[PDB]
Amino acid sequence: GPHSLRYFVTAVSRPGLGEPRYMEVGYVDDTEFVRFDSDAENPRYEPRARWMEQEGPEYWERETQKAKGNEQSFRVDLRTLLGYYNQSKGGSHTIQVISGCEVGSDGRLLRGYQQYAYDGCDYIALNEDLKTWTAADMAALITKHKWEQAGEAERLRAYLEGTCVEWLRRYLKNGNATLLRTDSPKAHVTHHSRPEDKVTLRCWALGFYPADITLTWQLNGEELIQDMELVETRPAGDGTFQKWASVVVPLGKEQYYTCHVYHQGLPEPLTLRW
Amino acid sequence: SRDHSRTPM
Amino acid sequence: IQKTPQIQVYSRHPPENGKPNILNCYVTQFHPPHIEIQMLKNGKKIPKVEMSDMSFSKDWSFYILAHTEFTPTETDTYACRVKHDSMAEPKTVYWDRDM
Repeated sequence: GPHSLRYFVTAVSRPGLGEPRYMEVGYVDDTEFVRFDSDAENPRYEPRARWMEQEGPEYWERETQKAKGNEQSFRVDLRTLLGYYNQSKGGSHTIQVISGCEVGSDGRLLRGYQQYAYDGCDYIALNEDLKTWTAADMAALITKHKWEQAGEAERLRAYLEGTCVEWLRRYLKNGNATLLRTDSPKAHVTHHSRPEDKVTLRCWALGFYPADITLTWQLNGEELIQDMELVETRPAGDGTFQKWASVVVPLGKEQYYTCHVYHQGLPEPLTLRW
Repeated sequence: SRDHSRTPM
Repeated sequence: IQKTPQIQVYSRHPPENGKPNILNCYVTQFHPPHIEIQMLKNGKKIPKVEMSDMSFSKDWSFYILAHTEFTPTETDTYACRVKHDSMAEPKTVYWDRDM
């Protein structure tokens, strides 16, 4: 299936409290594997996945230096955006970036992306074509023009089609035991009494990987999508995920409703009842 | 591997 | 942008008093990123708590995971206390092992 290498970057100014907080968290699919935190005791790029032990000391030195360099460019960016937006030096502001690439099952590039945001709102983003930029406002229009004269898009495209793709292939390889595994979910339903002869039925799915899963509650063959309560799939602390979906049904009518769990680790979908 | 030497904003 | 965090507390496996486990406090959909998260055992702060799985959603709001290993007992209560500018006072979400 497709695989992705994604980096979530954040720069937060802390007026009066010193230098801005700078962080980089990397992901291969749904697995955190590297991280840099400027507030760290000793700021260095560090492994977050066991399989990263295969990288030599030279890897960590290069990435750490890059991060420090990226930290500096973003300190300036924070100052700049204050000018663009005509804001005061005393406020805290944030810059967020999503950078990455995805490959098919055969390892070829499916797509690349890079998006920036200021204070929680879109700023500038590379277009699908990997050649043009799209600004969200006039301030971003200034950055767009600067980037066009500098040749940023050509430079970034080189990274997304080359480095990004090549290193993604390598990570998947060194960590295939982890990244290419499939933990099948384990499901179960719980019952909860409610006022007015009603009950809350909750269907749980635990310990699965990849994160992609489908939980549905049914009645008379039809899936009760509109009548479902549901949480976003969540990391459970050990590299696996969990999720639940609930439906409030009439007391004494519970047995009709069934829970269906769809996941790649289930050749045939799970079907449960309370 | 991360991107570097990016044009400032 | 200012968004109030959604706090979810849950364990890795169904609890069994005596069996080791992992307790999680997933704080999601918040902005700005400044936030203080504490996990508490019997009203007291747990020391060895790891923060991981940080990411943003499509709308740019933050997601962070706090987790620690623990072994459930029928008399121990666990909670997650979060503080963020969008709230008047710290919010404490308790672990409901019957959920």
